[PDB]
Amino acid sequence: QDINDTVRLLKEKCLFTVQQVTKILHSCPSVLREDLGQLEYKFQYAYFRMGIKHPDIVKSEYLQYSLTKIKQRHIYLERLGRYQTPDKKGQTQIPNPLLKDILRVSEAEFLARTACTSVEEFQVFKKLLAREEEESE
Amino acid sequence: YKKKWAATEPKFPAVRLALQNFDMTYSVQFGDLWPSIRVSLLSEQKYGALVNNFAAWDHVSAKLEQLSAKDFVNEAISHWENLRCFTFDRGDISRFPPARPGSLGVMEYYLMDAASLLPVLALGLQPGDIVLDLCAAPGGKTLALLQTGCCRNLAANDLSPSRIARLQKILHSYVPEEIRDGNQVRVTSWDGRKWGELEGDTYDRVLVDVPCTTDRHSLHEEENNIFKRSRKKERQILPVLQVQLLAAGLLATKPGGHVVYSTCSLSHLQNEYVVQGAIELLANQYSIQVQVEDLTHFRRVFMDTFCFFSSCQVGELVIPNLMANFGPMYFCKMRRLT
Amino acid sequence: KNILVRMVSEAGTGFCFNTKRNRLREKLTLLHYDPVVKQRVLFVEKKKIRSL
Amino acid sequence: TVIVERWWKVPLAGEGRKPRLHRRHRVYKLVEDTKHRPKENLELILTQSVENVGVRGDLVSVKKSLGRNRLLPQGLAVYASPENKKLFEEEKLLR
Amino acid sequence: QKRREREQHIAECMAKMPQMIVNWQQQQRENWEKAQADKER
Amino acid sequence: LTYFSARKGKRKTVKAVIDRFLRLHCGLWVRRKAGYKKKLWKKTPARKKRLREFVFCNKTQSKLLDKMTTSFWKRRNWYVDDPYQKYHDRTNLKV
RNA sequence: UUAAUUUAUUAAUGCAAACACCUGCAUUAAAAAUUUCGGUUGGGGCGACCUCGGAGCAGAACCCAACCUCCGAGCAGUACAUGCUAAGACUUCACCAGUCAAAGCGAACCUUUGAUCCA
RNA sequence: GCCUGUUUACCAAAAACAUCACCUCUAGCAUCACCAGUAUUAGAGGCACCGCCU
RNA sequence: CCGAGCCUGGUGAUAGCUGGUUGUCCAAGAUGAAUCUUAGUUCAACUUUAAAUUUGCCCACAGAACCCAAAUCCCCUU
Ligand SMILES: [Mg+2]
Ligand SMILES: [Mg+2]
Ligand SMILES: [Mg+2]
Ligand SMILES: [Mg+2]
Ligand SMILES: [Mg+2]
Ligand SMILES: [Mg+2]
Ligand SMILES: [Mg+2]
Ligand SMILES: [Mg+2]
Ligand SMILES: [Mg+2]
Ligand SMILES: [Mg+2]
Repeated sequence: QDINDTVRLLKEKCLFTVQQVTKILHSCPSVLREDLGQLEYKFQYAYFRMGIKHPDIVKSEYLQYSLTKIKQRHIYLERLGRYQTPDKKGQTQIPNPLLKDILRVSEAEFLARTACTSVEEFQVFKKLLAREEEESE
Repeated sequence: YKKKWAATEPKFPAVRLALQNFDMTYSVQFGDLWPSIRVSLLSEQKYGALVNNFAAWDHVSAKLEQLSAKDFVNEAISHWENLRCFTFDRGDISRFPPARPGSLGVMEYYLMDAASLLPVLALGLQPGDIVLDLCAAPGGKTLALLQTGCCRNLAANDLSPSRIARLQKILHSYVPEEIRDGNQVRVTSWDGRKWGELEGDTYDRVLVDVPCTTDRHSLHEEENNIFKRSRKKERQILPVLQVQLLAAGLLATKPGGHVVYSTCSLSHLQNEYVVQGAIELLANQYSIQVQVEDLTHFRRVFMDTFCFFSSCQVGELVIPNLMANFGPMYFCKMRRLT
Repeated sequence: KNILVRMVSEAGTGFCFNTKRNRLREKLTLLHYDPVVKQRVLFVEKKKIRSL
Repeated sequence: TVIVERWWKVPLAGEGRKPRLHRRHRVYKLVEDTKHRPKENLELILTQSVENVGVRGDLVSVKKSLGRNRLLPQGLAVYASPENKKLFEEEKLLR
Repeated sequence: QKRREREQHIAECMAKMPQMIVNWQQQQRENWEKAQADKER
Repeated sequence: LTYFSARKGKRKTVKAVIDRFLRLHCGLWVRRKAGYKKKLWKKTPARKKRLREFVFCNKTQSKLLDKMTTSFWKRRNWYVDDPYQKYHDRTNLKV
């Protein structure tokens, strides 16, 4: 049942093709461990708030990364103005950084090339965001 | 009325409209500092704690220091040459416990933006100096001025009866009956633009905190957001009101007296053009000369607690930073030479 | 803001009356006239009724 | 069994008259479904030796499923009626 | 029974009441004295 | 209201009136003041006293209530210890 | 349709129930079903307003509109008799509601918002 | 607009619809359609013959 | 006579909307509040009838604010 409902979430409520679902379960089976609801939130974060499409999600294994890390980096970029949610037309004033540049890279290169900020600033932002999530709950 | 239209505007919320305005202006203004300022504005705000000099000041300072906050004000007057505001170290995000009524019956401390205290410390309140607050009635700087000495007289004016009532509330909460009833505190609700005529060359130290775009609160709160599309006309006329209020303050201050123009916005338009236009208008329409006093020493003194934008030629700009989310705050010191 | 609180007689009577006190203020103890006892007695705040 | 209850009370009909029902009296709330009740046991009198229950003539509380599927259909047990109890009582006292 | 339980509880509380009133007033006055001592410093 | 019921052909009573108003036999209607139990903490003592009172109705209000109730509610009731027994009749009324 | 209300019905699951099939109960969907489209103002827009109060129009009892000209408020401070009762009155043009109050009793010696039902 | 075709019987025959071609998605299977079929199959959607460069 | 057929029935659907509402004669009879409300309604005011008993209108003098005109209100007489 757990496997079936994970796959059904990936297909029905996430609109991943069958081949995409096999690719996800092949690259990162940790999705199966990850509980429903949290997985749906992660995918919708990629889709709506981040503006990523299924091909890119699967290509970058976005589902592999943790939601806390994903938020910590994306919200930092967004508030910094280096990342913009694509509009209704799917366009942005400035091209967004690539997901490989956002999540795959380490904190050093992430803050040096994509954000161009300081590690201390990033730590402060991470703590602030943790407090924000705590308050939101 | 024409019901159907070919195209309608996107219908942005006021917060997003303010963000777009800031992105299109402050980005140019600040270059590479704009992303940092933007993230600081969008993140939480760092609140300083101003102890109430009319309460158990030593006990409250001890409690805050136990909470590990330090009085940045204390170790600043030494180099600059009663006010005590405790703030956490750069990078620390620790909050201050909510203020509670003290043993004397007054609130122990006021949680206020530490940036909205530099204008007070730069006005240079000398003992026995008559003080005016032309429009500053959010509390804040006003209460800071009040908690400066027991041998000084201060008047606070603001057109808005609601804001005057707010000042009264904080006064009853913090200022004791002795000082509040005494003439030391004189509150009024009149128009500052005509304050030059109402009183001229009367006050020695003036604080003109003109109504501003209050960028941080504009991004935070949707209610009464100055950047709502309908209220564009008021937004556009804000510079005129700011110039008029600063001119009224410069007229009311005594010859040789001092004024501090204050703003809670990053806009160069509302920061430096306001002061320059006020100087020009008040030197032509009134033939009164005003000199802008340097605060570079003040900048260096408070560099540790605040980050300042240096490119601003006139005045001082506390820009918010993630390490110290205290800004924004623009303040300019002006001495009336005639 | 202020909160409406139920001051309950310390005289053992079931008598209670509602007062208004600041939320940040300490819990209230107040002399008040108890009709049943017919004498001024202490009343202690028991519980917060509402926030106003 | 599904047990239901009218949401709307039916006005009394009388002694010999029959209650008159209306559209609102066809609305029900499920007060209980008996199938979800905790299982009870069946009292049976054994006739043949059966493992882990008894030998013969001893009243036994067996799960209704077992009693109705194995014991009774196969004749290994009989209902604990008063008649069966009496007959097995004479059987016991005749030994 | 309920009436007499109420009556006896009221009697006990009334017996204690003047002492409690005096103690509360004394506590308020001593708090005010402490405030003045703090003002003196 | 219902001037002719579908089952009896009679005039019906608006029970919302019966739940709110007292009829004194002479023809007067008594009522409570609206809001007499609402947010008393913000009402001055005089306002609370005014609100805690039992109040008579207009002539037109009384006529409306008379129309909305049937003759059963407009009869003499000899209750045991009615607090309104004295108020059920008028005295020294000139026109 | 990201309007409101539902999931009866199907499809999934889960829990019981009978030892694949089926019944009941939940959850999520799909499919649908029912129902609504406040008011005043604004021709070249991208809305504003809706309750209460102060000033002028409306000069002198009361009363008087507007897309009319201006301003203000959604409470606080205080105390905790800021209690209870009660003649007689006012009243926002109705009602609802809202005001004032002698005498008396009891302690002492105050200055705006909203009904009913329902909980 | 690839084409021949279709359409608003009764105001529109068209550039609209369909169309071979191509792409995408779904399906591993039998006794009432699909189908007495089985991935070179079937269902659905998009696009538009075709051909050349990016 | 298809943005959802036709017939029968529910059905005398509902309509704050339009139209119509038939003998004679006399008499009295005219310009606020709330409301999913301004094409309506309820209360008031006005209006009609009947009844009770006793003042009603007009109305001079006296009287009705400081701040900063025409008149009005009130009522002995008449
Ligand atoms: Mg009236
Ligand atoms: Mg063609
Ligand atoms: Mg045709
Ligand atoms: Mg044809
Ligand atoms: Mg033709
Ligand atoms: Mg036909
Ligand atoms: Mg009809
Ligand atoms: Mg006539
Ligand atoms: Mg309504
Ligand atoms: Mg209508």
